[PDB]
Amino acid sequence: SRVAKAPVVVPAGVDVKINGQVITIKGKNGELTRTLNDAVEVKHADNTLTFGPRDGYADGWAQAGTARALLNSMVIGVTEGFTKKLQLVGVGYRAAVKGNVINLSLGFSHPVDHQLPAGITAECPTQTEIVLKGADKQVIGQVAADLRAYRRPEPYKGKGVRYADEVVRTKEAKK
Amino acid sequence: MIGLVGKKVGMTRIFTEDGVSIPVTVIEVEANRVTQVKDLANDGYRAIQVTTGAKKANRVTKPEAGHFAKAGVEAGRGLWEFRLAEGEEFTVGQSISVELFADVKKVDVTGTSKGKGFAGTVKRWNFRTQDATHGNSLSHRVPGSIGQNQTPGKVFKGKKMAGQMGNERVTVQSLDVVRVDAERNLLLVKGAVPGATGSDLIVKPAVKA
Amino acid sequence: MKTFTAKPETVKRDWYVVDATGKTLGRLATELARRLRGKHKAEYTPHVDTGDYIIVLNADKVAVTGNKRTDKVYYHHTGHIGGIKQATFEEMIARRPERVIEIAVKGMLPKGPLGRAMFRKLKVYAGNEHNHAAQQPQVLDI
Amino acid sequence: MKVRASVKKLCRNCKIVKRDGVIRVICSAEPKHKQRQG
RNA sequence: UGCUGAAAGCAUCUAAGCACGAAACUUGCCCCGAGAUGAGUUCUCCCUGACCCUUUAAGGGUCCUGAAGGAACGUUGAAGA
RNA sequence: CGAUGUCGGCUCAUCACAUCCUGGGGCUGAAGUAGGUCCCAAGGGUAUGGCUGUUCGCCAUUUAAAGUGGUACGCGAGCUG
RNA sequence: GUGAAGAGGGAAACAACCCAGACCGCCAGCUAAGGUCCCAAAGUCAUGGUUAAGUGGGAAACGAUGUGGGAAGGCCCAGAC
Ligand SMILES: [Mg+2]
Ligand SMILES: [Mg+2]
Ligand SMILES: [Mg+2]
Ligand SMILES: [Mg+2]
Ligand SMILES: [Mg+2]
Ligand SMILES: [Mg+2]
Ligand SMILES: [Mg+2]
Ligand SMILES: [Mg+2]
Ligand SMILES: [Mg+2]
Ligand SMILES: [Mg+2]
Ligand SMILES: [Mg+2]
Ligand SMILES: [Mg+2]
Ligand SMILES: [Mg+2]
Ligand SMILES: [Mg+2]
Ligand SMILES: [Mg+2]
Ligand SMILES: [Mg+2]
Ligand SMILES: [Mg+2]
Ligand SMILES: [Mg+2]
Ligand SMILES: [Mg+2]
Ligand SMILES: [Mg+2]
Ligand SMILES: [Mg+2]
Ligand SMILES: [Mg+2]
Ligand SMILES: [Mg+2]
Ligand SMILES: [Mg+2]
Ligand SMILES: [Mg+2]
Ligand SMILES: [Mg+2]
Ligand SMILES: [Mg+2]
Ligand SMILES: [Mg+2]
Ligand SMILES: [Mg+2]
Ligand SMILES: [Mg+2]
Ligand SMILES: [Mg+2]
Ligand SMILES: [Zn+2]
Repeated sequence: SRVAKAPVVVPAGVDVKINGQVITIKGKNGELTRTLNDAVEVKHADNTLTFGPRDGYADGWAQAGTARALLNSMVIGVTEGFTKKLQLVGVGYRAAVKGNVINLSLGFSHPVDHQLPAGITAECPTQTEIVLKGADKQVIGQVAADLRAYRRPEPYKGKGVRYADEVVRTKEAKK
Repeated sequence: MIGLVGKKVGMTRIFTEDGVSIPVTVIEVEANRVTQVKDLANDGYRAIQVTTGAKKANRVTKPEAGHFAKAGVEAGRGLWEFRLAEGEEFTVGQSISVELFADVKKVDVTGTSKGKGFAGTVKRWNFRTQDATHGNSLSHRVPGSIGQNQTPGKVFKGKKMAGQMGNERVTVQSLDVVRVDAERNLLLVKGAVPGATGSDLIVKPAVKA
Repeated sequence: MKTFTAKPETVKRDWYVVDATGKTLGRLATELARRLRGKHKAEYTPHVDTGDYIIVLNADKVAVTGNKRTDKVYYHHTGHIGGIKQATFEEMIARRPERVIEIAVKGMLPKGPLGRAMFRKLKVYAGNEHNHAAQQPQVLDI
Repeated sequence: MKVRASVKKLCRNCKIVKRDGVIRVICSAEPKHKQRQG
């Protein structure tokens, strides 16, 4: 609807291949491919992609607006990339990087190693900080949720893996 | 991995240096000789068919002796068949010795148990006897009740009753192999395997590790 | 005169190949049970099998509407007292996909020795191929 | 998770959402407010 | 429990799409199991004679032949009413 | 009512889930340990004795737990009386 | 009013419900209730809508931005939400 009516302008250095409902968007950070819903009509007006409800479908503007915000994020992913920051709160909590295997040390009796996916590159500036970059927004958010899932932050001291931007609402242990 | 066909020789004990007596079951394993290699193109699965022992020439039948004669191997007392894993193959007239188990540590031994005959539910299903006194009329080892009243006019399937006990295929798992004596064709496993003395055994490497 | 009846010796039967890709299960199956029964023939006789042999292929690509792919349940009972079993549509498709067509047609056929003889003519295949080229089967579009 | 037949907004931060055929109350402020109609 | 994400310019685990998730479920382990009449598969072995018939057909009969194998009998069994 | 043997115990059980244990979670007036509460879950498991005809109950000592019910208040052509 | 003392068809089966009152025979026709994808006779009829719950094909107080239709209202290109 109001999101779908606003067309998405493709910049320079962003290659667009239309194939039915499948759209491949290349760029200087990688290529991304997504098959759209059949209810969505997509067309490239030489500087913008437009997104309209294909007729005979109920969620017309809903699927068009989802395909809009998706290809907007695919464009920004292939020309800038996304960067999700995580921080570690707690004594003895740390992280180390071996290529694409983050070696977490989260106060367990066993080492935590997490294999990174394909288009995701990580880096620890500090032991208590993880900065991960990549193209796909769903993937960087999934990997950050998975790394948070090892030590979801305790509400009594904020201890555990948190997002670098989220707020952690604490709680006092009364008696 | 494949197994080998042996025979239960009996039980004995291995005194260690440390003063431990290990109760072992001696399994002689003669040269298992292959008679047929089965594959996916003809048979739908990958396996070998082996034979062991000897047999009387007047008693081995012309179909069976032609089946051994095609492989070009001496007639044995039976034919068993072992499924093959991948990357594992054997030729037809190949002999397989007990050195196959030279570096295994646990085996599973499959045998035919002893025949207890027609057994009651006390022996077979470990039912409790009823009272031997206090009034019991002819009902000391009977199974008692077998159902319920009219709701399922019927006894359920698999109700534990008397019948044939034993004389059937059982497999004991994770037996520690003690000694592999290739020179006199033996295999000493810890503990008691099924079967009577002199019966055929199937020793396979342990799948549960 | 007397009303004509078909005779099992003089009756002729034909062979048909049906592709089951994308077709609705029950709307396919009632036409299969119609042509196995023989209700498309003027020589129909209730007590005589006058239907045609039907080969159904691509049985794993049959379609159902709604959420029935994850919500249609095939119960059965093993005879033993706890022995109620249960499989969904997509589980039956993964395990043995021929049973879905077989069950729908067996439910749409008559019950008895003749209905079992009508079911013996249904020959389903998950794939797109069959060994019955020797019977020169014609195609049928349903 | 309170599980009730009657689910209601309890504060300004409650949001009624229907996830998979189930009416659910979620609250960003108070975790006590999260509800599930059953 | 989430990720991305609109419908509903925000928000939202869901509507499209994706991920995790229990002694339950299907497997994996053990046993029976092709009367699975939908009666399956593989391997091997055995038999390669003459003639009459009328109602001529998946027909009936004569003589010669008697295979592979089995069964029976006997000695029996840690198999067994 | 020209007969459907009616308590309790014993022996065999079997199903439900409104789950006692074990399993997975949410909230906590949840620091941890230990708990409270609700949701999912029926795979397996789920005391011995004293008294009493007892079921029950009380008591003693255990146990991960000593589940709640249906089954002609399961089961006398199975026993007891 | 029916059954009793009344058959037939339908309601899966179903004395008392719905249609309808069996003199006999017919390998004739029209209809009732109820029905017309297959079991199982007859529309996969036509036109226009609704539902996404297998609702249909079991149930309440109550709860909810499910969705369709209608009538009105108050903010608003002096710029609303
Ligand atoms: Mg014996
Ligand atoms: Mg006793
Ligand atoms: Mg007496
Ligand atoms: Mg006695
Ligand atoms: Mg009955
Ligand atoms: Mg009938
Ligand atoms: Mg989202
Ligand atoms: Mg959004
Ligand atoms: Mg998973
Ligand atoms: Mg366990
Ligand atoms: Mg009486
Ligand atoms: Mg009587
Ligand atoms: Mg809890
Ligand atoms: Mg429950
Ligand atoms: Mg239980
Ligand atoms: Mg299981
Ligand atoms: Mg007691
Ligand atoms: Mg005493
Ligand atoms: Mg019961
Ligand atoms: Mg009662
Ligand atoms: Mg009773
Ligand atoms: Mg009785
Ligand atoms: Mg009694
Ligand atoms: Mg009786
Ligand atoms: Mg009547
Ligand atoms: Mg009737
Ligand atoms: Mg009537
Ligand atoms: Mg009825
Ligand atoms: Mg008419
Ligand atoms: Mg009418
Ligand atoms: Mg019809
Ligand atoms: Zn709230």
